[PDB]
Amino acid sequence: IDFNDELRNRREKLAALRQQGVAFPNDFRRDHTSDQLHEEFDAKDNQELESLNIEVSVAGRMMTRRIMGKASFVTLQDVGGRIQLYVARDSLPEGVYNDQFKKWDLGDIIGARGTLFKTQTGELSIHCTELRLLDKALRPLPDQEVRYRQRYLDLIANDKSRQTFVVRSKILAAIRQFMVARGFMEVETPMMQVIPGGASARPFITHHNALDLDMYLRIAPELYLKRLVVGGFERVFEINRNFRNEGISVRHNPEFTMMELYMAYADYHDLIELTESLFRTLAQEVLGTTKVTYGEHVFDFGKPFEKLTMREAIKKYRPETDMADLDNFDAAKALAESIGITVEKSWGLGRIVTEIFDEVAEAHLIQPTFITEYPAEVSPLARRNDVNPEITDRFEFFIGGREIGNGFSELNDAEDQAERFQEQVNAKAAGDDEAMFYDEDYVTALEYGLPPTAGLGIGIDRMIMLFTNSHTIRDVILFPAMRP
Amino acid sequence: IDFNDELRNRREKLAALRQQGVAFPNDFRRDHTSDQLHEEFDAKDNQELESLNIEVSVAGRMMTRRIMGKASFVTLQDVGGRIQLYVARDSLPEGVYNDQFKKWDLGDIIGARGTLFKTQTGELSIHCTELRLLDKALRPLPDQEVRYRQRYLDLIANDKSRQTFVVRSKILAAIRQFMVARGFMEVETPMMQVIPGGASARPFITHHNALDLDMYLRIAPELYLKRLVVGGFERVFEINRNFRNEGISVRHNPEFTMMELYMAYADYHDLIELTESLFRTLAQEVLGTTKVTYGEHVFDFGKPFEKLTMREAIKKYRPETDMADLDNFDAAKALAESIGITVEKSWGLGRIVTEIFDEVAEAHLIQPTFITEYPAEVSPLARRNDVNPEITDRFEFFIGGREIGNGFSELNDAEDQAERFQEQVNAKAAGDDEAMFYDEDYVTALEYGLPPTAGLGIGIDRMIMLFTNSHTIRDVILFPAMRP
Ligand SMILES: Nc1ncnc2c1ncn2[C@@H]1O[C@H](COP(=O)(O)OP(=O)(O)OP(=O)(O)OP(=O)(O)OC[C@H]2O[C@@H](n3cnc4c(N)ncnc43)[C@H](O)[C@@H]2O)[C@@H](O)[C@H]1O
Ligand SMILES: Nc1ncnc2c1ncn2[C@@H]1O[C@H](COP(=O)(O)OP(=O)(O)OP(=O)(O)OP(=O)(O)OC[C@H]2O[C@@H](n3cnc4c(N)ncnc43)[C@H](O)[C@@H]2O)[C@@H](O)[C@H]1O
Ligand SMILES: [Ca+2]
Ligand SMILES: [Ca+2]
Ligand SMILES: [Ca+2]
Ligand SMILES: [Ca+2]
Ligand SMILES: [Ca+2]
Ligand SMILES: [Ca+2]
Repeated sequence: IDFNDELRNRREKLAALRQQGVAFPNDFRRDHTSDQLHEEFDAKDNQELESLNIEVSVAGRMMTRRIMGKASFVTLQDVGGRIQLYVARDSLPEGVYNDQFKKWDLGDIIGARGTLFKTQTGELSIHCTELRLLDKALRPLPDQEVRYRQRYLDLIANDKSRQTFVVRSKILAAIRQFMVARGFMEVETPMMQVIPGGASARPFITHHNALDLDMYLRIAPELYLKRLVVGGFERVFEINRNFRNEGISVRHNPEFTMMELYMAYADYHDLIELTESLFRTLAQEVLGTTKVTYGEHVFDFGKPFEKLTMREAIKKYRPETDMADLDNFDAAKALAESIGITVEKSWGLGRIVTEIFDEVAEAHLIQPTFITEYPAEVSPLARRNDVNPEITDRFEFFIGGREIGNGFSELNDAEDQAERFQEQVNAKAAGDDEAMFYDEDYVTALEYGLPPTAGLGIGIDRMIMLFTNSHTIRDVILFPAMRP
Repeated sequence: IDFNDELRNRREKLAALRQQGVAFPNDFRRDHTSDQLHEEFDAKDNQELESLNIEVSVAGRMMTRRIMGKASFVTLQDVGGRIQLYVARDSLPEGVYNDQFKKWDLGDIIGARGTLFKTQTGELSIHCTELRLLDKALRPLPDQEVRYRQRYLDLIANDKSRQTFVVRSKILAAIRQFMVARGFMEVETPMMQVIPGGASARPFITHHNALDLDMYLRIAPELYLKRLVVGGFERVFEINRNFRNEGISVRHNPEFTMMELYMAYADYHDLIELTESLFRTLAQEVLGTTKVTYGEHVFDFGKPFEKLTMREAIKKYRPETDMADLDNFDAAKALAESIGITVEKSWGLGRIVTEIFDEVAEAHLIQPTFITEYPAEVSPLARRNDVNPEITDRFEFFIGGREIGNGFSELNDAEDQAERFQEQVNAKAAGDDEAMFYDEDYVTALEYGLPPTAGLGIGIDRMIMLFTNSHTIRDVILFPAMRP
C-alpha cells in the first residue's frame, strides 16, 4: 500500500532525472571517509576548526534529513560510519537547495563538499558549499530470516552485523599473518576432485562435459596438502571453502571456510600449543583482551585449554556409566541405544564409542577443551598410537558446546592407510554414504614417503562465531543457504 | 621392470624395521632449515666456525650419498634448500653407521644432529654426532604429463617448479597487502549459487539433497560483491576460485583463481591506474625490477600500458578492414565469416564485432594493452557510455597474447540491468548456453540503489604465468585438470 506509493514516487523521480540529463553520474570523487574525519578532528575546538579552513568532500547514503526551512541537517553514511552535513540554502549554488535537495528522498546516494566545523553540541559537521545526487534509490530505507535473504539491507540498517563481518575480515587477516610469521606457506589445492576424501560426509557431485567426467566437490583439502608435503613443502596451509551435502543447521552450512595446516617433524602436542597461541593471538590483536565474552560465558584465552580423553569425557559427563561397556560391541550398542543413538549395521565398536561421546559430552564442553585418544575406526588418516594400536594420536578441539577444530599426527604408513581405506570402502558398501573412497594416488605418495607430520584444521565460521558473540553461523556468513 | 624389484626390496627393508621396533618415529625435532644456515653461516670461514661450537639439528630427504668406508657424504633436502651432512663412523653412536646408515636408501626421510663446519671447497656442512631414520621411502627418486599428474615428484626433482609455486604464494600475499594498504576489505561470497552470473560460461550443476535444490558452481563473485557494495562496503575484493565448464587449454582450467574488487565513487580509468600500479608494485617487490623477461619478450611495468579501443585494434591489426562493415549486421557477419568465425543465430552486431576483435587482435597483444569501448551486447553489467548508448565504459587488459583481467564502471541503473538480463534470457532461448540467467534479487539490490562504482577482476593464474615465465597454466597450478 504505502510501500508501492514510495516505489511509484521514487521511480517517477528517477525518470524525471533521466528526462533532464544524466541520472547516473560516476564522476564524483571524495577525498575523505567519515571514520577518518572522526579519527582526526573529533577532539578539536571550533576555534581551531574556524582558524584552519579545511574543505573536504564525502559521499554516501542519506540516512536522515530534517528540513528547517533554508537550513537543513542531514546524516550521511559511508564505510567508516556517519558524518553530519549542514545544508544551507544560501551557502549552496542558486536553486540547488529548493529545486534539488528538498526533492531528494532518504536512501539516495549523494555527495557533499564543504568546510569542517562543530555544532553547538560539539559534533563534527561539514558546512556544504556543494551538494549533488549521485544515485537515486527506488526503495525506502528498511522477518528474522530476511536479514539472511537480503544482506544488503541488514548491512544498511544494523551496525552489529557490519562490525561482525569487519571483525571476520580482521580475524582472517590476523590468521594469515600468524601462520606466515611461523614459516607456513599458503597454497591452493583443487576445489574439484575425482575422488573426495579427508573427512566423512556426503559430497556434492557434478559433471564435466568436455571430459565427460563426473567430479566431486572438495570435502577437505587434506590429501592434496599432504601430497604437497611429500613434495617437500613441509610447512603448508590453506584457508578456503569446503562443500558438504549434509544440510542446514545452527552450526552447519553446505559451503564453509576451513583452515588446514600441516607441519612435518611434529606431533599433535605441537598443534595443541599452536592452537592455544592462535586463539591468544587473535584474542589480543582482534578484540581487546584474552578475556572474550560469549553469550552467558567468559572464555579466557590466556589460560591453557582443558585437556581430556574421550573416555574421560564420557565418564565425566555420565558418571553412572560402566567403562567396561565400551570394550564390548554388545554392551556399547546397548548403551548407545539407551542414550537414544540409532546404531547402523556398518558401525564398529570405535564408532559406537565415538557417537556415545557425541551424545554424552559434546554439548557440555563450553570452555575450550581438547579431546584426545580417538579410535582408529573413526580416524582413518591418523597415526596409530604406540601403546594401544586400536587408538590413534588425535584430538578434536571444542569451544561453546560445538566442535571448533580438529588435529592429529598424520599417518605416513602406506600399508596401514591402504587397509583403512579398504575398511572405509567396506563401510560404504554396508550403507554408510559418508564413508571415504579409496584413493590410490595418495597411497602412491605415501609410498614415495611422507615425513612424520602433524596437521590441523579449524572451521573458520565457528571461530568467527566465537569472536563476534554470534550464536548462529548464519550471523557470521554473508550469504548462507536459505529455504525457498 | 628393475624398478619393481627395488620397490619390493625397500618394502622388505620397511618390514624389517617393523620387526625390530617403531618404524615411524614422530618424535624427532629440528631447530634449523637449510636456507637459515646458509643465510647465516655461508659468509664465515672455517676459522670462525671452529671457535664457536654451533650444534644444529635438521631433517629432510636424503638426495645423494657416497659411502667411502667410515666417511660418507650425504646431501639433505628440505623446504629451504639442500644442506650437506658428514657421516663419520666413529663420530656417531656405536652401530649407527654400519648397522643403520649403510642400510638406508636414497629418498628416505632422515634427521641429523651435528656441529657446523666448512669442507675444503668452502661448503657449509654439518658434522653428524647423531643420525636416525624418520621415514622409509618405498619408491626411489625420479617431463610430459607426469609432472602434472604426480606433483610431489615434480617438486622433489625440479627446483624451478618449486620456486614457481613459492613465487605464486609470495605474489598472492603481495596482492592482498597491496589491496589492504588502499583500504579494500577482503570478503567471502557464495561458491554455490541458485542463479549464476557475472560472466558468460557453462556453469557446473549439482544437487543439494537436503533442500532438493539444484545449484550451480560460481562462475563469478560479481553479483554478490556488488550486492555488498549496496550494503555499504564501498571497497571490497575477493581472491578465490571460480568454476566454469570449458575444457583444458594452455590458458584454461575448469577451476581457476580470480580477484574481483569494487570501489564506489570511481570509474574505469581509476582501475586502469590501479592496474598499472598493481603490476609495477608486484614486479618491484617480487622480482626486484620493473623489467620482466617472459619468453622472447621483455615487459616493462614501469612503463604505462598501451591504450586502444576495440575498433582501433581491429583496424590496427587488420588495416585492410573497411570500418563501415562493423556498423551493419550483414556486412559484419560476412566479415567474421571471411575471417573464419562461425556465427550463431543468437549473435547480434556487437557480438560479431567483439568476435572479430578476438580473431584479429587478441593474439597480437603482447605488451600490456588496455582495450576500451566494448558493445553493450557483450557487457550486460557495464555502465553505458554518455555519448554512445550502444557501447559501455569497459576495458579488457591483455598481456602476452592472452587476456589477463577485465574492468568496467558498474551499471547502477536498475531498469537497464533488468532489460539486459531479459536480452540474455532471450539469448539462452536462442541457443547460446553461455548466456546469463535472470537474477531478480540483484535487480532488487540495484533498486535499493548502488552508488556509482567501478570494478575489476583478474585471472590470478594468468598473472602468475607472466611472473614465473611459465607459458602454460598447468605449470602455475599445483594440481590442474587431467585427462583420465
Ligand atoms: N547436517 C547436520 N545437521 C544438524 N546437526 C548436525 C549435522 N551434522 C552434524 N550435526 C551434529 O554434530 C554432532 C556429531 O556429528 P559430527 O559429524 O561428528 O560433528 P561436526 O560438527 O559435523 O564435525 P565434523 O567432524 O563432521 O567435520 P570435520 O572435523 O571433518 O572438519 C573440521 C571442521 O570443519 C567445521 N565444519 C564441518 N562441517 C561444517 C559445516 N556444514 N558448516 C560449517 N563448518 C563445518 C567444523 O567446525 C569442524 O570442526 C551430531 O550429533 C549433530 O548434532
Ligand atoms: N575452452 C577453450 N579451449 C580452447 N580455446 C579457447 C577456449 N576458450 C576460449 N578459447 C580461445 O580464446 C579466444 C577468445 O575467447 P574469450 O572467451 O574471449 O577469452 P577467455 O580467456 O576465455 O576470457 P573470458 O571472457 O571467458 O573471461 P572473463 O572476461 O569473464 O573474466 C574472467 C578472467 O579470469 C581469467 N580466466 C577466465 N577463465 C579462465 C580459466 N579457465 N582459467 C584461467 N583463467 C581464466 C581470465 O584472465 C579472464 O580475464 C577464443 O577464440 C579461443 O581461441
Ligand atoms: Ca559432519
Ligand atoms: Ca565428532
Ligand atoms: Ca571432527
Ligand atoms: Ca569463457
Ligand atoms: Ca571476449
Ligand atoms: Ca573477457
